[PDB]
Amino acid sequence: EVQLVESGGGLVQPGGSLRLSCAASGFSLSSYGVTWVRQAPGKGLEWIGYITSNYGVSYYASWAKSRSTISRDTSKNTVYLQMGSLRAEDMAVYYCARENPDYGYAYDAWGQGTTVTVSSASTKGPSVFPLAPGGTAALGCLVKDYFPEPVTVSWNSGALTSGVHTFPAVLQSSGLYSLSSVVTVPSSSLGTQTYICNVNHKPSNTKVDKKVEP
Amino acid sequence: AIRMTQSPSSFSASTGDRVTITCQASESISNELSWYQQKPGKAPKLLIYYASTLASGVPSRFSGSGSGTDFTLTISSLQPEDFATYYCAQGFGSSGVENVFGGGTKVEIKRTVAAPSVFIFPPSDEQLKSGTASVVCLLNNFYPREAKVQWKVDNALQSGNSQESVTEQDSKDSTYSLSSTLTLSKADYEKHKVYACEVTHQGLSSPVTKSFNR
Amino acid sequence: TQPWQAALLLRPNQLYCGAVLVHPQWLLTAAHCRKKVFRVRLQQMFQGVKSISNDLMLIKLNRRIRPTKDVRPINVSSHCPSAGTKCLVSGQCLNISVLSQKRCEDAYPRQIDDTMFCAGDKSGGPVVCNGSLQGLVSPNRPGVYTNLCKFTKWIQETIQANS
Repeated sequence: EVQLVESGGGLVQPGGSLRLSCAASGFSLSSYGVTWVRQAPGKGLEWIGYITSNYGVSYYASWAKSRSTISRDTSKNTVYLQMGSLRAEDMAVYYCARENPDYGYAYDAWGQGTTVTVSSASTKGPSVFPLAPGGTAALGCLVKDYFPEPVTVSWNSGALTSGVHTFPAVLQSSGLYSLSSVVTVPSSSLGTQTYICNVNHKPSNTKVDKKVEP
Repeated sequence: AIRMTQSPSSFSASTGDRVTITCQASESISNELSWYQQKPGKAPKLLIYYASTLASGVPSRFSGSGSGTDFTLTISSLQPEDFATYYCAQGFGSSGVENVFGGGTKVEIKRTVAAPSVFIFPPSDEQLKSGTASVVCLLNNFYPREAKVQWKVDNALQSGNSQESVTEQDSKDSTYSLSSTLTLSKADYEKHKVYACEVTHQGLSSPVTKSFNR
Repeated sequence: TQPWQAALLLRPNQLYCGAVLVHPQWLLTAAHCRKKVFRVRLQQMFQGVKSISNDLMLIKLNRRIRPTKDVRPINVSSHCPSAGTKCLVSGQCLNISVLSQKRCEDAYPRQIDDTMFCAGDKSGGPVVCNGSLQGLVSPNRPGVYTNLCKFTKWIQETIQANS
């Protein structure tokens, strides 16, 4: 399997440094160049640059050349992005992706993306409250008082998928975020099937599991 | 100094319609052009490369055309699971480039009118022990977007106290869902007793209210 | 053919660099051919009278040659070559095809930029594509060539100031 696993995205204060890793498995950096692309909330794809496969030469976006460096550890088969003097404009999801020369260097394998938040605030984990329930029944979870984004909500540990709506978070006056996640099920499972919402807040390395029942 | 531009920024059509979106290079790039689909909350995925060859697993309703400076991506029949933003990217050269990507085109799907399944969820005990009450009105699986929810407790209009939040078009039925959260002091929650949400969708005879009282 | 091709000689038949007649009294060649002592074989045997930038070198000849069929200049194109265009490199003529610049970026140890183009298939010599000079010769790797379209003015300027 070709896979790019990213790491290193977290809460960085203004003027700080980011260091991101893109660990490649299933292919060799001496055969595939790798690119870094970033995306701010609700905005487009912004290329940062890439590193070639053979000699590991770095090419940068014009806006990124003065503050960014892209580098390669061939022994760890890992590509890195380093950036200094971080400002608000650098808050983004950061992806790495492999360039396949047979497809004219198109980006055919993407990483999962790692999120970088430029703030001076403190990390606070989520408080999770249940949203307890003719024909079809709706259940949910209210996720409140967390910073920064994202939270990942799943249901029954990735089993319950069909019919789930997780809503976009909203910044409260507190400077903390809130959202909810809901699902519809047959009302015939309400008193049989156990329904658990699983909230994973990676920035605080916190996981909360709240059983919702009638 | 290759610049890429896409048109239009937003493309709305109906299910089954033919979709055509464009991309332009400020200079010739031959056929070194790729198209990426980004579904909401996901990494981009390669759809087309060398301007017109489909990547493995891409549905045959996608096709791409052009060579030189003017390029086209086409969806022969718009399906719900095609809701995404589409980006082009040149792979001709990397030096003096600000961005390899175009600005993207968001494809939106027009469907038949669907009716909001409304639900009301009362506050949690765990939340009330903390001193803050949150009642939430769920509007599931409707279409089109706009529709108003207003809050009346003891049939008194509340204002400056409501957060509202809406998903994006669902990937298989193209509908929206929405949350309205009335947040109150648990004092005011216990003082009053009538709890009502005002719906106003252009799919309902007249406003449905879902509601409860302790 | 190749009536524009010229040889730079060192004392006395030490062949070393090629050059291309761009105007009837002007040669173009690569920068690393900057010898402060050479003779020119265009046939006619001439001497440099002016030599120039770090990418290409202009040489003004002592005599202006009357354009013939065995000796005639070649125009430097202002249209940059596009990938897919087929060209010929002489200096024994080989056929080549312009490639994307990323093929050369991915394969070369240094940075590639606009002032070059990438080309290959199966110094100081010409790369002719559509019948005009579009490049100069800078394992199984694509070649990099000087993108003459980006220099069309530096030669014009340099000619006016030595004419």
